[PDB]
Amino acid sequence: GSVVIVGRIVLSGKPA
Amino acid sequence: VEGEVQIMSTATQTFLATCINGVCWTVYHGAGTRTIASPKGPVIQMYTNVDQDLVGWPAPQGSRSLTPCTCGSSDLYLVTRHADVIPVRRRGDSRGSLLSPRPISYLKGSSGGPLLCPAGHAVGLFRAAVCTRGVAKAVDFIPVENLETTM
Ligand SMILES: [Zn+2]
Repeated sequence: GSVVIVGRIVLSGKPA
Repeated sequence: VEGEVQIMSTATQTFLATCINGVCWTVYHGAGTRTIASPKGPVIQMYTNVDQDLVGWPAPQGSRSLTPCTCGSSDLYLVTRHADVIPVRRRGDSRGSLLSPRPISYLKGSSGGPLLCPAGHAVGLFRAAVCTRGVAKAVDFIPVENLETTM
């Protein structure tokens, strides 16, 4: 099996 | 918008990884020698350092790198897979104590996450919870110099 990415954290809190 | 920290999954396990100096790092005891998924198929580890419980991949798309701490402080902050920020006093090279101990379940699935200095730079990766009767009072972590030397 492979490791998958299921989400992300941005430290600064920067909004899209 | 990019993230320094990725929430990751395996079939049996769930953990974090932290991007630093262009490498995406996490704990061996989570990822093993496993590859990382990408839209072009699996990517192989660039680093595997069982001695230190550390593996690295190339930084994924949608990621940002953390700067290593040159700053020195012993006031650390551990970021969990829910984006909670947990204050931790640094004791030794690879040890630190929670200012407010927590049930161990609160740290669950967060190994591979970053310990940050006051400037938000990388001090180490959260390695393991030191428990007493279910309460986590301290944490082991992989110092960031271990990453730098591995490179
Ligand atoms: Zn610092």
